[PDB]
Amino acid sequence: IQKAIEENNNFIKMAKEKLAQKMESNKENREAHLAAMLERLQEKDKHAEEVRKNKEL
Amino acid sequence: RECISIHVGQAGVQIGNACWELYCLEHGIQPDGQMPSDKTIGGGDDSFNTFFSETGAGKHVPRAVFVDLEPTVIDEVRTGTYRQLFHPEQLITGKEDAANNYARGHYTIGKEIIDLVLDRIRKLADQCTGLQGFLVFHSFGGGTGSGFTSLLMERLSVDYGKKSKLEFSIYPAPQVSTAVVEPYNSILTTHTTLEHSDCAFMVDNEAIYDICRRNLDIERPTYTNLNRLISQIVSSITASLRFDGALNVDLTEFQTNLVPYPRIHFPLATYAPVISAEKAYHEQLSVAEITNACFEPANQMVKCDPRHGKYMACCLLYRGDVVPKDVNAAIATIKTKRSIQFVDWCPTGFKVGINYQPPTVVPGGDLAKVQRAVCMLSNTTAIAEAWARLDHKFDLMYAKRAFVHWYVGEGMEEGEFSEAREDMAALEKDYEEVGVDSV
Amino acid sequence: MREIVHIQAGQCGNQIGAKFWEVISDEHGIDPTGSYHGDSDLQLERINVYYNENKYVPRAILVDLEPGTMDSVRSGPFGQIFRPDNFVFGQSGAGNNWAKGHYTEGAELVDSVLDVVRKESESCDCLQGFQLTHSLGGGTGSGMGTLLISKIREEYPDRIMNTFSVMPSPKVSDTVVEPYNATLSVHQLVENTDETYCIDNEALYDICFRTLKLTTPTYGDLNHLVSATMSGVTTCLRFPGQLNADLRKLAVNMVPFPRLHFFMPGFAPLTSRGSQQYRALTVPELTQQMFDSKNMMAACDPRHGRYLTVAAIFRGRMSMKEVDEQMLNVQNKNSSYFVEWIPNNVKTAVCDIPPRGLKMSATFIGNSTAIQELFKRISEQFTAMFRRKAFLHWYTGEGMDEMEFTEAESNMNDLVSEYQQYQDATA
Ligand SMILES: *[C@@H]1CC(=O)C/C(C)=C\C=C\C(=O)O[C@H]([C@H](O)NC(=O)/C=C\C=C\C)C/C(C)=C/[C@@H]2CSC[C@H](C1)O2
Ligand SMILES: Nc1nc2c(ncn2[C@@H]2O[C@H](COP(=O)(O)OP(=O)(O)OP(=O)(O)O)[C@@H](O)[C@H]2O)c(=O)[nH]1
Ligand SMILES: Nc1nc2c(ncn2[C@@H]2O[C@H](COP(=O)(O)OP(=O)(O)O)[C@@H](O)[C@H]2O)c(=O)[nH]1
Ligand SMILES: [Ca+2]
Ligand SMILES: [Mg+2]
Ligand SMILES: [Mg+2]
Repeated sequence: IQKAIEENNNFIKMAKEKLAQKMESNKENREAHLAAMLERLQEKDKHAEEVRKNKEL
Repeated sequence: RECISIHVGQAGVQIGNACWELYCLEHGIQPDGQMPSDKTIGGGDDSFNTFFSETGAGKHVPRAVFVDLEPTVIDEVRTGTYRQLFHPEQLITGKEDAANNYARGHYTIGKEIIDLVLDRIRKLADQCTGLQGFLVFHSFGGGTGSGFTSLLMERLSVDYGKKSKLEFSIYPAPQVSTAVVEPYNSILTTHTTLEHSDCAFMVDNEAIYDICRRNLDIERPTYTNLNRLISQIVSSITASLRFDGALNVDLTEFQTNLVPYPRIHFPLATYAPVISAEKAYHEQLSVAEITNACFEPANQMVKCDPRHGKYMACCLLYRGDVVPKDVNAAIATIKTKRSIQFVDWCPTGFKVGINYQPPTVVPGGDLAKVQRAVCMLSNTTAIAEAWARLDHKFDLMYAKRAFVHWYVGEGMEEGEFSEAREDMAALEKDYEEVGVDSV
Repeated sequence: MREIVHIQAGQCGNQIGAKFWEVISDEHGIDPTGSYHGDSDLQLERINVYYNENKYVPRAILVDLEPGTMDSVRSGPFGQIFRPDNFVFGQSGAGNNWAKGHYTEGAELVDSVLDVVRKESESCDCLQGFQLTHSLGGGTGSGMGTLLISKIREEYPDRIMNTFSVMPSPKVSDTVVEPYNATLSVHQLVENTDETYCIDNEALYDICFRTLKLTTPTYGDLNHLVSATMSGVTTCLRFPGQLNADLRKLAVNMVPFPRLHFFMPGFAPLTSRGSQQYRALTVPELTQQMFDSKNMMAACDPRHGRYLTVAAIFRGRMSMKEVDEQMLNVQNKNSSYFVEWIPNNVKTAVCDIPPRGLKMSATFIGNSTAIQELFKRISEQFTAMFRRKAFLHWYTGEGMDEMEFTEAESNMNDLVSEYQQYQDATA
């Protein structure tokens, strides 16, 4: 009976932990995809600044 | 010994609608939840109380949660015929769906609603005096049915431990599919769910579509046609839980015989008779007829050929005017005549249950009302053919990483695709290995 | 419930945008004052996708760097339906110069456009994304339109960005810098939109002239075709249905690799009134015509490439069984032209409401590698100019550098090679 309790508990534990690790990895990945996208868009705004500066000469 | 039904995404919800309507007709429950034949007001321990709780005002309320990531399918339940049967809190919706993307169902959108769905299931569990387990209805192909189901099944293993979880899973077909990525979603959810499910009944949309066209003469079946048939099959399977009788045999006892190894948990369901009113008229379809129809591959709920694999179990679930004498004679005939090879390590006996309550049909349906019906549940190595078909479609697209960016964009990695596909290869190999003869 | 915000920019963009609104308002039973006077509940069920709410007001923003087109929109049919504060216009014009739209004049106006975008967005129950109508061959739609795309994307980075992008042709405009403005715009679209309908003035002209026998097609004639198509390709978004019912589901079904998001739209029927005396309007006719080069709104022959993905929408009363049968037949007889490594890559929807004045119609959305023919045509006109540095001063005088031209050209050539790669890939 102790063995059966232990293995049920260990199953819960491992399922809990695996899920926590996937939801964190997923979150960091999604965030990074978004941050990269926004950084490209910001490079473009900086480039448009330079164009308008280049025009002023 | 309560069972809680969970209906996830469009397919799971619409099949739930059909199932709960049929259950109400089978038990004599009105759309307002009243049941004049139940004389214990506000409670009791009848067989039908496995699926329905009771309020003091006499309402019989499904032990069910419906969840979807967008509202428009559940809104039909909320405003339709059976709207008074459910408490508002049992019908849960978000505003934006998973867009046919497992990653959105399991992560981006799913995570915003999972806590609330678990809360609501807990409130159902808290009213049960001996909860036996869950029945979870979902597509393979949709983003919610795949990804939210997966998330939910992982979360239920944590919160309920090894309490029983069974699935009714809708396997995709091209004639009614809505996404090119359905193979990906199917493989991802099959992988994620596999260690969390005790028993899963796959329903191939193409098998049902074909049965509707061929046996009911429906030219172009709709979900409504499909779901009415599916509900009869579901009903046959759960009838052992919701009715009693001397020859009724509980679903869990069939389960014992159906599941020889944890991963080998996918029974093939075959149902008969599927016939129209016009053909059923003046034709009485005997126990022998309906039983022999279960060994016709055309009546199976998953396209595959059992004649080219091996059986590890065969269960017959009869309903209606059926006595063991007629059953035994029918099985005896079939054994002399059909392609039924067992693996060498199983008994070859058929396991039989009989519920006396005759089958019911819903008004305006396609199915004739009949005196006796049967659902065969077999464990055959042939069901692996369904995995091979999906696996192949997965391989074609994955080799070019077609559509994978949609998943990666939502935070997934390629490694999750190859892990899922590797597990499916192992599963296919498990099905080969169990059919090989003992040395 | 799931709102789309529509932006129309520049002359072309406002002209086709106004016809879109006239045609879908008629389909949904909305009159020029915004009152509902239709006969079917199908018309109202998803009205919120395109209209705010006893009046219905397009979720539409009208943008230009000069007033004239927007003045005629306002006095046109359905012109009082638009919200007055949603007209945002300057006085300068853009001079058919992308750099003026994108970097100078357009930049001076864009923040005031964004103010209105935000106001529309913020009162959405759950915004799906944006649709833009514009030309690529002018200055405002092309330069300012692509600027708005990038600015909106910064503030709504997880929403879908869809365009209806009108590609130039020497058969319709003789403005000599159109290939420059279009190449610079495609450069932006490749990177920053999720889904682009390539509406090619070459094809609209050839349909008008060769099929419909109009000797001298007007913009009006061209726009009538565009409005048919735009109605068709938005049918699944605004009427109840299963397939491609929102922008993101459409993208997931249609876009297997992020850059390959340029669709060939097509419409059926397209038969002259005189040939109509001979040829019945039936499901097999629609199906045959919708897969024919002559019915495509981009001037590309799909038999010169392969289909990655296809969406087919039928409209009107017809047999679902006959639709399924014809759609299977057309796939079987054309099997070579559908890549084998995307199984089941054609999806089919049916909506019971036909376009005005037809018993039935069909609309095609193809993601075909043959779209390379359109980019190649633009690319050949671009290089004939750029090799000689012709007309560059109009762009460098706004502060641009030659390097940006080299980079836009290379990106568009790279798009062409990528379509070729997937065309030649096998299972
Ligand atoms: C078009 C409104 C308008 O001003 C022009 C008029 C009055 C009619 C135009 C009809 C037309 O362009 O029809 C084409 C096509 O020629 N029709 C057929 O091929 C019909 C039958 C063929 C049988 C074999 C179709 C078309 C582009 C119609 C669109 C639909 S969206 C509403 C516009 C309005 O018309
Ligand atoms: N039998 C049956 N299949 C259905 C039904 N509705 C959808 N399907 C199938 O389910 C798959 C699509 O998944 P859906 O359940 O619609 O998707 P969802 O779970 O709502 O997920 P998203 O909409 O992506 O959030 C396809 O294979 C459809 O054929 C239905 O009521 N009955
Ligand atoms: N189909 C179509 N093309 C148009 C229309 N008006 C202009 N164009 C095309 O759009 C391009 C010119 O850009 P335009 O929209 O006029 O300039 P803008 O006002 O600076 O955005 C050319 O390729 C024209 O042929 C119109 O109403 N319909
Ligand atoms: Ca009772
Ligand atoms: Mg859904
Ligand atoms: Mg102009």
